Amino acid sequence: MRHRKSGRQLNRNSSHRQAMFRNMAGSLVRHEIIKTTLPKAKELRRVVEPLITLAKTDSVANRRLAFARTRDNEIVAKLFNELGPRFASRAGGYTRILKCGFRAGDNAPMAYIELVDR
Amino acid sequence: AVQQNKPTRSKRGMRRSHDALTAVTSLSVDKTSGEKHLRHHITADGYYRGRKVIAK
Amino acid sequence: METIAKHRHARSSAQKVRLVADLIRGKKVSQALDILTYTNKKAAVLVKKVLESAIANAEHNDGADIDDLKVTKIFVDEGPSMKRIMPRAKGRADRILKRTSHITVVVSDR
Amino acid sequence: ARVKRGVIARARHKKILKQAKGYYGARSRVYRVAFQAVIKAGQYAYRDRRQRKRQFRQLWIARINAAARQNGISYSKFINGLKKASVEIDRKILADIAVFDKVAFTALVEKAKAALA
Amino acid sequence: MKRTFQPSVLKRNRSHGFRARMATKNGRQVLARRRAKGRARLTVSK
RNA sequence: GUGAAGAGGGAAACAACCCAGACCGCCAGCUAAGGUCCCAAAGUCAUGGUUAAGUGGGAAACGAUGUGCGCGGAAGAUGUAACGGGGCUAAACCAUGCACCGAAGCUGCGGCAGCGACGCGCGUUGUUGGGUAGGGGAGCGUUCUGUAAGCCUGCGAAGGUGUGCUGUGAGGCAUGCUGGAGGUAUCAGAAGUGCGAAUGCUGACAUAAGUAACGAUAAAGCGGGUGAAAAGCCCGCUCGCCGGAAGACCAAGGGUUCCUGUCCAACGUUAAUCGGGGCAGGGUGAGUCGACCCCUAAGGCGAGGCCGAAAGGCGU
RNA sequence: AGGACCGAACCGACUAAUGUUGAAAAAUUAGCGGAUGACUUGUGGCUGGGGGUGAAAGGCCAAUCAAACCGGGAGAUAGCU
RNA sequence: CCCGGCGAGGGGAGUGAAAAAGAACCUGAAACCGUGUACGUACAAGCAGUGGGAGCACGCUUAGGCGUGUGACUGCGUACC
RNA sequence: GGUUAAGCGACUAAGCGUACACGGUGGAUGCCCUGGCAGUCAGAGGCGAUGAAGGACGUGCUAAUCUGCGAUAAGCGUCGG
Ligand SMILES: [Mg+2]
Ligand SMILES: [Mg+2]
Ligand SMILES: [Mg+2]
Ligand SMILES: [Mg+2]
Ligand SMILES: [Mg+2]
Ligand SMILES: [Mg+2]
Ligand SMILES: [Mg+2]
Ligand SMILES: [Mg+2]
Ligand SMILES: [Mg+2]
Ligand SMILES: [Mg+2]
Ligand SMILES: [Mg+2]
Ligand SMILES: [Mg+2]
Ligand SMILES: [Mg+2]
Ligand SMILES: [Mg+2]
Ligand SMILES: [Mg+2]
Ligand SMILES: [Mg+2]
Ligand SMILES: [Mg+2]
Ligand SMILES: [Mg+2]
Ligand SMILES: [Mg+2]
Ligand SMILES: [Mg+2]
Ligand SMILES: [Mg+2]
Ligand SMILES: [Mg+2]
Ligand SMILES: [Mg+2]
Ligand SMILES: [Mg+2]
Ligand SMILES: [Mg+2]
Ligand SMILES: [Mg+2]
Ligand SMILES: [Mg+2]
Ligand SMILES: [Mg+2]
Ligand SMILES: [Mg+2]
Ligand SMILES: [Mg+2]
Ligand SMILES: [Mg+2]
Ligand SMILES: [Mg+2]
Ligand SMILES: [Mg+2]
Ligand SMILES: [Mg+2]
Ligand SMILES: [Mg+2]
Ligand SMILES: [Mg+2]
Ligand SMILES: [Mg+2]
Ligand SMILES: [Mg+2]
Ligand SMILES: [Mg+2]
Ligand SMILES: [Mg+2]
Ligand SMILES: [Mg+2]
Ligand SMILES: [Mg+2]
Ligand SMILES: [Mg+2]
Ligand SMILES: [Mg+2]
Ligand SMILES: [Mg+2]
Ligand SMILES: [Mg+2]
Ligand SMILES: [Mg+2]
Ligand SMILES: [Mg+2]
Ligand SMILES: [Mg+2]
Ligand SMILES: [Mg+2]
Ligand SMILES: [Mg+2]
Ligand SMILES: [Mg+2]
Ligand SMILES: [Mg+2]
Ligand SMILES: [Mg+2]
Ligand SMILES: [Mg+2]
Ligand SMILES: [Mg+2]
Ligand SMILES: [Mg+2]
Ligand SMILES: [Mg+2]
Ligand SMILES: [Mg+2]
Ligand SMILES: [Mg+2]
Repeated sequence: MRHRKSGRQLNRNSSHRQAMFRNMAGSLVRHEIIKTTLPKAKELRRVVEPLITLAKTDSVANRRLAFARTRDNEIVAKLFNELGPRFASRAGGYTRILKCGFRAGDNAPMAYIELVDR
Repeated sequence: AVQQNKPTRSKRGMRRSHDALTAVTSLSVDKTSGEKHLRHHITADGYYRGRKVIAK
Repeated sequence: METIAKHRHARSSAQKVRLVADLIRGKKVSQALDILTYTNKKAAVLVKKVLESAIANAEHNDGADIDDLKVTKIFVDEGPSMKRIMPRAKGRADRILKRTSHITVVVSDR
Repeated sequence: ARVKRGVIARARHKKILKQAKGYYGARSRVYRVAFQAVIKAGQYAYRDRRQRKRQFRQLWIARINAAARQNGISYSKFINGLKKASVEIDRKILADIAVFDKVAFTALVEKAKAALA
Repeated sequence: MKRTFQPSVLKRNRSHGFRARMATKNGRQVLARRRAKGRARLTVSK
């Protein structure tokens, strides 16, 4: 039973999941489009979009939350200086998931996830 | 535990009666590029719903 | 005019390739290429190459045009098996059969 | 004078397997199983050449009984009467008549009834 | 697990080598037998 | 007596009980045991009695105003389940009778064979023909030798694979296709002469099964490159793991695995562009490191020697 | 000082679980015992099968031991299958 | 020449008497595995046959039944050594 | 005629079976013999300190291996064919 539970385990333990989504959020912010498996993209929405919302309000405390999250000043700077203002009016849905077939190596369902204003 | 009797080619075929692959029902055709693709998947040329979504 | 392409000693067991072969038997070759393109099997790539080779053979050697061609006959036969030894516990050796197969596609216009 | 058994063995095996055509599974493919199947089939055929006569006599009697009781007499009395009338038509012919000539079988029934009366 | 064969070229040559075989008549008979059988390698030497 | 070494019919099923001893064929008949309501062939037969208990269709001691054979006694565990079942008040029980069914028994018709008698190998005739161990008789087929420098065969041999015909059988003949150079009558001769079993031997191929598993739970993510194709290769940025080791250097051991270019069949438990894989080329530079060398330890060998059938043992 | 104590390396192998067509023909995991000694370890040497060696278990002597392995007598013998 | 990865493999062309003699090469059996066709099979219980047997399909040449394939249904029927 | 009712009823094959056709796998069979097996008639019955048997390494226009050969190295001289 997993009634009403949320969040995919992705065959990883909690620390690995957290680290992987930290990395993947960084990649998505810096490249604005990344190709990942469909479940990872779907879980990545829930990690990246809250970062962008946080970046909407620029403050020292917000930047330190966005750094505690994502652990990257490159990424934090890009968030608060570009993505925050780029998405200043848009209420949610900063990302777009485009299914793109299957990975050759293992037949994984692949998907492009990108910022909507790229 | 293991069989006592070699199962027949008949029983092997009966078990495999559910192993057949299902072909894709039909492909979608992008309104702009005209390329066929899986529905809800981008085309090989990076189109989706008439939009060039990925360059190259 | 029937036209044949074979892929002998295809490195895949005939049972795995027959699943893909069943999809396109009797199909129009354009429909067959569509089906094989979106079949997520290794055998799909193998069979698709055989089918494209058959279509090209028909066009070039026999003068047929692709729009009329149907996959008239498709069958996969067992090829020779490569025999390998995969060690198990307690010094017991098990034999691995690395099965191959012969993919034959016959396209015809009638 | 070494003798290789290949051709003769192939001939015997081929002969049995030819006799085993139609049998299910290994019984038509596999000589050990096919030979058993062919022997059991010959055994059955020998037994049935006898049983065929019993089954057909039983069928003829059943049809004669049906037709006689259509004409108002049981098979027991019908056959007894035909014995009394010195009528020697056998059950095969009697059953054929019962199926194909209701009038001729009615004549036979009347002849038997007269003999029993 | 320590397995039974623990190679040592010195011990190998001393216990089974050509000169060890030649040292005794029984070794010399080993060599004669291996020559009679036509062995490509008479001893562990080569 | 039967089975063993005996089929058939009955007793539901049921080696050994009952009937009956299968030479073969028949879509003829009569019977045996046993049966005749339906399953399931044949009597819902006839006559005259009994039973009321479903007794029949499991059983005593004993007990009962049953009736002209019936009652209780009489309880078991998967499911009726102690008639073969349905069902039966006769379709139960008893007697009598006539029918019919019923076997591979008997008869009929056709065929084969053995043995014997009579007459000249033939005829006639009688009879016989289940069969294990086993005895006797007669054959088939295979390889080889002679016949045979013959005969058949590129106008297609052997082999393979069908088909037809043929014989009691082993088998034989013909012929289509395949095959592409051998085969071999006949009568003799000799055998590595016939395979389904030996937990047989070897090779091949199945089965379980596209199942288990893919070998440490240290962990990956993304971008770019190359490529036919990239989860795994290269580059980059993160990420995580070891850090008295999972780092570094050697010895032993191994032997080219080292480096470069190239390739991706096989090998790599997946893919592979990558590799300790294939292929080609390159690479190991010593007075000082090490070996060799000089010196000995344990120990070995050991001129002579001592000992011992010989071999050899010990030893200066 | 110590066949002293606790405890890593190192040596062992008491318990349990796993594994038991294993990752492994004896391990792994967590605990455990010794850990200056009758300790442990490298290299080399010696002891040879009715023999060796044995703080002794019929233990060990190349995954083999109430008599190693290999070749031979040998196609032993088998009233058994 | 063509498909294919400057593949593997294949199809043509050509050689050849013959590439279905193409080097994984004479003949190419059987197990085993397929494709196509005919028939049967999803209310049916068991050595899978045999006796009877409809239907269907096919090949037929007194136009008639015959041959072949299958085998609904049914009697009987517990492999071999 | 249509509707209704009742009764009966083919057409399905996921797969499977049987038959046939065509294949695959496999390497039987036939045919073949530069290999063996057993002999007969002869021969020679040894080779070695003038360095044997047997090897290692080398030796070519040579990368390997085989055959030959030995730093004079697939060979050198001489006599004969
Ligand atoms: Mg929810
Ligand atoms: Mg997983
Ligand atoms: Mg943690
Ligand atoms: Mg068993
Ligand atoms: Mg399945
Ligand atoms: Mg091992
Ligand atoms: Mg011979
Ligand atoms: Mg067959
Ligand atoms: Mg006995
Ligand atoms: Mg009997
Ligand atoms: Mg019976
Ligand atoms: Mg008799
Ligand atoms: Mg009846
Ligand atoms: Mg009762
Ligand atoms: Mg009583
Ligand atoms: Mg009670
Ligand atoms: Mg009960
Ligand atoms: Mg009668
Ligand atoms: Mg009879
Ligand atoms: Mg008789
Ligand atoms: Mg007899
Ligand atoms: Mg011959
Ligand atoms: Mg001859
Ligand atoms: Mg023999
Ligand atoms: Mg036998
Ligand atoms: Mg299973
Ligand atoms: Mg499972
Ligand atoms: Mg699994
Ligand atoms: Mg792994
Ligand atoms: Mg990448
Ligand atoms: Mg990885
Ligand atoms: Mg990296
Ligand atoms: Mg190498
Ligand atoms: Mg390297
Ligand atoms: Mg691979
Ligand atoms: Mg590939
Ligand atoms: Mg390499
Ligand atoms: Mg000394
Ligand atoms: Mg000495
Ligand atoms: Mg001396
Ligand atoms: Mg202490
Ligand atoms: Mg110990
Ligand atoms: Mg547990
Ligand atoms: Mg431990
Ligand atoms: Mg202590
Ligand atoms: Mg301690
Ligand atoms: Mg003891
Ligand atoms: Mg041991
Ligand atoms: Mg002894
Ligand atoms: Mg002896
Ligand atoms: Mg023996
Ligand atoms: Mg090619
Ligand atoms: Mg030839
Ligand atoms: Mg061939
Ligand atoms: Mg075949
Ligand atoms: Mg019902
Ligand atoms: Mg039905
Ligand atoms: Mg069943
Ligand atoms: Mg039955
Ligand atoms: Mg079929």
